[PDB]
Amino acid sequence: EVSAEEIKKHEEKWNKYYGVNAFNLPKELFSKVDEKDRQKYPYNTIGNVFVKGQTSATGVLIGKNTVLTNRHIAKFANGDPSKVSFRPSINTDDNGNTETPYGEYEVKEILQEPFGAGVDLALIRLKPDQNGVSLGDKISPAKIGTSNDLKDGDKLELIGYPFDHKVNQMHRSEIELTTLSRGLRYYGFTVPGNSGSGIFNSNGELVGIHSSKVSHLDREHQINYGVGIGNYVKRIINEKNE
Repeated sequence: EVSAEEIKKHEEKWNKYYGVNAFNLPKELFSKVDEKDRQKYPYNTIGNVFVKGQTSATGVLIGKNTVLTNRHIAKFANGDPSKVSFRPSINTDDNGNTETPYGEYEVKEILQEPFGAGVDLALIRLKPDQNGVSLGDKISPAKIGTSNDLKDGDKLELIGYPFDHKVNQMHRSEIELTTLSRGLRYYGFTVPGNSGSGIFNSNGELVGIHSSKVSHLDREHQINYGVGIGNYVKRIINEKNE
């Protein structure tokens, strides 16, 4: 069991992200990635994983034709790659104008649970464009780091598409790691659409992928949970990346 002191601490810290309207969140904690930044690394590695009539989430380009996202997102496709589309750096303004600078990419294959059914990560293999140009030729894939040296209290950047907040508008959320004993857990503002968001360190390395919110400390508290790029995940990525 946890002390009331620890709970209050958690509540107060969690309150900084959800105690106020997402729109009234301090820029330091949550902000829209501007047009110019969206064209720079690591932001340009982030894309919208779109499962028609099912869900709209996030994915990270980690290979020439490979997108890393959550298994729970990939499951919505039911193994049908034709139901999934990847829209890198997509942006829909508040007036409905949608831009896809690198086009929309078709999915050739879905590796639903290559890291195990208990690891919330999936690999999406994309088709190149109509001219045989891979997305990874147009944009440099994310540099894959490691979650091995991450420490409680570390601050990182989570980049993705908070669909539930704003449709197709890339946002960055500063997250703060907490109890790492049980996987990647952190404070930060996220919404379901953030599933699959990339977690980057200052060196621009991808160290984790956001998954969802899970109970924390007790049954009535929450924390964000992500899948860190640990030893096994890194091994499988090196094995199946393309």
